[PDB]
Amino acid sequence: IVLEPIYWNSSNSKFLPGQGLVLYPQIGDKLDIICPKVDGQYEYYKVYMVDKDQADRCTIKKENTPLLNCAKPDQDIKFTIKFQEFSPNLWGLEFQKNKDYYIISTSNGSLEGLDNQEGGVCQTRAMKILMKVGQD
Amino acid sequence: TGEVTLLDSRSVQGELGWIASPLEGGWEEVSIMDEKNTPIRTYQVCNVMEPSQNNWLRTDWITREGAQRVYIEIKFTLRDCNSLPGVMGTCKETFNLYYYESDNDKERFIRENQFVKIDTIAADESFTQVDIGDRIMKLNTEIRDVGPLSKKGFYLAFQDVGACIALVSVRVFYKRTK
Ligand SMILES: *[C@]1(*)O[C@H](CO)[C@@H](O)[C@H](O)[C@H]1NC(C)=O
Repeated sequence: IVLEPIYWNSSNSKFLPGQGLVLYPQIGDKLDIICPKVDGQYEYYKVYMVDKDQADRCTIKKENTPLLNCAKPDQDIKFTIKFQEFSPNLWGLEFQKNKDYYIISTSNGSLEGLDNQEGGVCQTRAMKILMKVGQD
Repeated sequence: TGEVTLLDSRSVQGELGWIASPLEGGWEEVSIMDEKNTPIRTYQVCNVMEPSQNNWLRTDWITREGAQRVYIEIKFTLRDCNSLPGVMGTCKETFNLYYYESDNDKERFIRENQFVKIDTIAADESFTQVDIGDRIMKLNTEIRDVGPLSKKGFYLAFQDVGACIALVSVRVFYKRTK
C-alpha cells in the first residue's frame, strides 16, 4: 500500500526535536518525498539517503547523491521510494527486512546554504527520516 | 545533438502519471538516481511467477510537431529472473512496443486492439545485482521509428508479458536536418 507522503519543509511537525520522523514501512510499500512548493516564501533543500554515521553527525559525502534536489520551489518535485527487496531496475533502490535506513538534509533552507555539507536542518530542525523496514 | 525532443520522461520532476492496465499489480512508477546522478521517473514490472501476463503501460499524448517520421529511444534493464527467489525457469526477455495515432489528446482508456505493434524489443543484457555507487552503463538502448504520421499526435504503449523489467527512460524525437 501507499504510505502518507512526507513533505520536506520547516513548517512540518512530523520531525520531532528529539529523534526526527520515524517510519515502519513494509516490503512492497511506496512513499513519496515532496519538495516544498509555492505558487509565499521559498525553501531550498538537497535530500540524501545516508548511513547511520552520517545521519548522527548531520554530514554529507562529496560522492553522495541527492534523492531530491529542491532547487525549484515553484515546481512539482518528488521522489517515490518503492520498498522492494528485488529491483527490476539496475539503478533502483533495494531494502531488506529488519534493517534501518536514513534520509537527511544538511542544507539550511536558504538558496545560499543549499550545498552545505553539514549541519543545516538535520541539526537545527531535526529534519531526519529513520525508516525501520519490515519491523513493528 | 541534431534532434528535437517530443518527449523525455527524464525531464518530468513531479510524476509521469501514465495510464496502466491493470492500474495496480502491473507496471508501477518509481524514482531512481540515474547515470547523471539525477532523480528521474521510471516504470517497472516484475510479475515473473504469475502466468498469462498482459500488462499495458501507455504514455500521455505526444504532439508530432508536424514531423511525419519520429524516433523512439527506450533505455531499459532486465533483472535476471533466476536471481529472484523461487523462479527456476526460462526468463521472458522481451516486451512489445505499440503506437496509436490520434487527434484526441485525452484518450480515457487503453483499447488494446486499437494499438499497432511497432516491434518486439529484446534485452541484449540482463543484471542480477543492483548498482550501489557509480552508475555503470549496462542499460539496454533500443531505437525504433514510426511514420509517415498523419494525425496531430500519438500514444506509445508497452506490453509486458511476464518479464522483470524497468524502463529507465523513454525519449521520443525527430531529426531536425537528417
Ligand atoms: C509541510 O509541507 C507543506 C509545505 O509545502 C505543507 O503544506 C504541509 O502541511 C506541511 N506538513 C505536512 C504534514 O504536510
